[PDB]
Amino acid sequence: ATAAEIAALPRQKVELVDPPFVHAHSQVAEGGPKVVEFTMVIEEKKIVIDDAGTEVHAMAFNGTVPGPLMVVHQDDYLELTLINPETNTLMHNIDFHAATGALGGGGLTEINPGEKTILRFKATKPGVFVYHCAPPGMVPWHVVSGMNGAIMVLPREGLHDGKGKALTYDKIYYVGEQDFYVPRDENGKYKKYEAPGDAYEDTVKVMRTLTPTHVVFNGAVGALTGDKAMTAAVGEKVLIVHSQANRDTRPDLIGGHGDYVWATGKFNTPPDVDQETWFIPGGAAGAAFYTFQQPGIYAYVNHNLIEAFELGAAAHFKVTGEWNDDLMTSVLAPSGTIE
Amino acid sequence: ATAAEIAALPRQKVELVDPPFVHAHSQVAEGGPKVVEFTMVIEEKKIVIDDAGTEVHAMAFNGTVPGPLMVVHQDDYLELTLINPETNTLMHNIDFHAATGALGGGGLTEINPGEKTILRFKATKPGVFVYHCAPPGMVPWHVVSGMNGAIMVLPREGLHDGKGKALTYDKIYYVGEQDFYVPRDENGKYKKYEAPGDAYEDTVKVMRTLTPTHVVFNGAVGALTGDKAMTAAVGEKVLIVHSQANRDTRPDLIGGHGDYVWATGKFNTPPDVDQETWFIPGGAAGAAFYTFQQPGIYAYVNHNLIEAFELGAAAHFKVTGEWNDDLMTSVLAPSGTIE
Amino acid sequence: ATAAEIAALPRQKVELVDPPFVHAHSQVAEGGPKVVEFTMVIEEKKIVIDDAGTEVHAMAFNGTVPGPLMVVHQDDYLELTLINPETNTLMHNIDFHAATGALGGGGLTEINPGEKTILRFKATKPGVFVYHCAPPGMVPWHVVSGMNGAIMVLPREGLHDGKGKALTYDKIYYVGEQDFYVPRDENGKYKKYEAPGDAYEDTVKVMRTLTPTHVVFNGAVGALTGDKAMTAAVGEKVLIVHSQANRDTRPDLIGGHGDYVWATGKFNTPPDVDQETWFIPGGAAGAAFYTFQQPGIYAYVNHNLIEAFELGAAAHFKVTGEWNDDLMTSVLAPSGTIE
Ligand SMILES: [Cu+2]
Ligand SMILES: [Cu+2]
Ligand SMILES: [Cu+2]
Ligand SMILES: [Cu+2]
Ligand SMILES: [Cu+2]
Ligand SMILES: [Cu+2]
Repeated sequence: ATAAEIAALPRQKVELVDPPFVHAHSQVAEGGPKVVEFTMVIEEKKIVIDDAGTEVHAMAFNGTVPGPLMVVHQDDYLELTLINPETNTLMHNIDFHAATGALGGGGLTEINPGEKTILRFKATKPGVFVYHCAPPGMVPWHVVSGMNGAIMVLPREGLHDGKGKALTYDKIYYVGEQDFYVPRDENGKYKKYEAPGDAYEDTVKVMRTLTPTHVVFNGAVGALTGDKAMTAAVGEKVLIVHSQANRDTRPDLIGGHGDYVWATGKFNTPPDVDQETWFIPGGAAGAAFYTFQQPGIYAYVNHNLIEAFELGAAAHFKVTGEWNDDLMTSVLAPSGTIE
Repeated sequence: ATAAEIAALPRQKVELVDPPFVHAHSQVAEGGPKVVEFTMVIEEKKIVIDDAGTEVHAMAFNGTVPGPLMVVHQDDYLELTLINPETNTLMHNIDFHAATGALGGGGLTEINPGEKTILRFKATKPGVFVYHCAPPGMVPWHVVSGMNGAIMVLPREGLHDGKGKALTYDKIYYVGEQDFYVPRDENGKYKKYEAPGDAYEDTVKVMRTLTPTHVVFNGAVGALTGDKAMTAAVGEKVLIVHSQANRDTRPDLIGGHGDYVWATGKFNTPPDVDQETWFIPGGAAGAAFYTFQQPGIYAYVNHNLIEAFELGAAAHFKVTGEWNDDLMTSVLAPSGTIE
Repeated sequence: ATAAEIAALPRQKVELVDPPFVHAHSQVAEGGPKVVEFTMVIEEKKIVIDDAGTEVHAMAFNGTVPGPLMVVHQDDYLELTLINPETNTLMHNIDFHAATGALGGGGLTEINPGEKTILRFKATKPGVFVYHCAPPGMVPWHVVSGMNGAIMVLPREGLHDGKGKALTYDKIYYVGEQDFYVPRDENGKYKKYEAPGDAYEDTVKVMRTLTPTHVVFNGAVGALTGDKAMTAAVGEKVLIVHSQANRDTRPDLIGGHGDYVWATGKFNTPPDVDQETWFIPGGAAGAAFYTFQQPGIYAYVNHNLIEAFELGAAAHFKVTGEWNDDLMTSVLAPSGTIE
């Protein structure tokens, strides 16, 4: 398309919402291609990632970890206004794996504190894609400090299964998984720092052991458990978007399954079906579609159970509805053996 | 199905056998849905996992690591009687990834020493699935202490390749891969403990380094080598079921291939073909089908060669038959260069 | 085929070239099956793997790490002459994952210094396959010392996408990824040794931590960056072969995508499409096909960004051509926020 053609396309401004929720959108595209505008501010701030008061200097898109999920349709243009406040201390940029050229946009979006930039790219490929900050020479540090998220480029005709059958979800949640590498003092206690830069050296040596100290969903251990559990009802169709910008993960819905899973996250690649545990390599986003059949609590985890229950990668789903005894029943409840 | 309908279905009681063997079953289902009864006892006992006398307090279904493979057909009901002897010291339960609801059954099967429970669930999805103990608050510990296995839910019409061609195996073996995390004293020597609970704290800190001390097949280094090698003959079709309840693995049959591989372990997802090394994420089971064409010894390994040959993840297949020189021949046997 | 039939087949001798380049070949097979002869010498030599002067005693096929890529077509016979010079100190052999029988050929090719052997095998399965040295009792050590490479068995009719469409590449590059485990003294400085064998013990204990000290492409940090960047032009179709004989990797072309990816590396398994990051398990080779649409520098990395930018797994592609503003444009270049 020529510049004049792109300029005459209708524009839509979107208000981003905090994860795990997603901004309003239509699954089946309404009309022709559009220019969809998003605005994100970068916040460098301290966040507590566990119940022991462990602090980390996060670098967050819109103040959250992960950054929000942006949704567009194939062949729409995504136009991002990215702002780095004058109160921040580092240069940041953004690389959209959904984009083509200039290191995903990272080469055209380097902004220092007090600057802003506007980048536009055509969403030519459908699927879920990771986006993350990637400043030359400090790439892994910004990513493992939480500066990453994901976008979803829906096919214009909505989601479909392997054989053309339409798949419409009632709800969608975005689970961003993050590996943190927090330094510990000579006593095995987590260290705290005044400013982001002061933690760099120590963090890098923890990073080189390739063993995270924490692995969490939505920025903190237990962030999506208890009162913050994700919800659904029996009969509802849910799409769960999962991203990991740096490290492998293996999602599994305990008590349920992955009816249709685009483990690689690309909609033109047929989904795998009836999955128990799927695999998302570091540097990618994946999506699973499931229709709940039983009520109760479900645990959604990284199925390396140590990472899930010892490091923090575990979330809850609270589902309402009626129990189905055909699918599962307790014939004899736990009781003492009668001698 | 109503309760009265399930009650009128024919019942079949199955006697489980120790891995790597599998109980007798038919590939193509005989008739309509059935209620298939299995019984498993939980044994807490010390096992030696290597040739250095290294001991571990295993928590084993039917006394083996892995627990046995249970086989049913799609839409059959699996009814398990689970028993926790009064001589055990911990509460245990079971989560079937093949099941729908109540955390895979874990929420309905918590039994203390001296108790039993009976759980029934409909096997709605075909494929190989992991099952494991998962007590609230102590999930990874029971899993890495060996309390896991797998089940196979065969399609009613038997196995088929991507394009409807029937696949009938002559033999089937179940390889359970286990990651152990054994504590070491100040001298680098493995520690021993009186009771399961006494090893908990030390084991947990080894678990957090995410680096196992041992990675074995059938519960011990060399468990499936030498005289215990799995067997086959040239021309025979073999199905190899592989499970890993907590950690990723990458199976590879050295000297052979994976003609058809359901790496994700789900039969409704077409198999990948002609595989050299496949990948099974932690929290899943996979299956590979191969027709032997050459006699001799084959090594079946986790292809991270350090885990295979240094940590213990290596097994043997001894195959009888005649050598095929068309496929491979030594034109010039190793000999001194003639100067 | 009988011996007389194989003996009457035409023969072709191939001169191997150093990675990342590949020897001349035709994508679509010219005529019938052939016997393709390759010759490789084994070199035990010291190589420097980073800019800090870190040395390693490599064991290299044809003196390079990885060894060269050999190309044949399905049903051709590959006949390898393998030579172990009298000046080497260890016995070596070779296991072709592309081969059937005798541990991939390893059981028929054990040669001591001063010996040679000739092995022939029929390339029955199409795809990219790893090959590596595997001497009994010292398998992982030879592999992580660099003795591995890959071969490509092209379908006789050339590459095709999932639905029969022909895929013809203009260029092909072979990226061999290697994990090294270099011992460090009491001061955290890399140790040096006189002979291969003298480093064995120390290396093995680093290997058991399963954490490499370096992860590189083409044998050294930065080996494929700067002036040694791989090249292409906008509009050109490139096939990138990637292998990892021992450890998992997750390739990603920063700024681009994987239009068609045989992540498992087997051509009879349909490719995944529009990939951002794909996964190649240790013990396998994979291939990605991409058509460049934008000029500039691209980074090709293992997308665990710590392994890429801290450990060495990063390469460059320099692409010439004209920028396409439809795909991506800087609407507002980084500039100060106007207050
Ligand atoms: Cu940043
Ligand atoms: Cu589980
Ligand atoms: Cu238990
Ligand atoms: Cu191998
Ligand atoms: Cu060697
Ligand atoms: Cu990236």
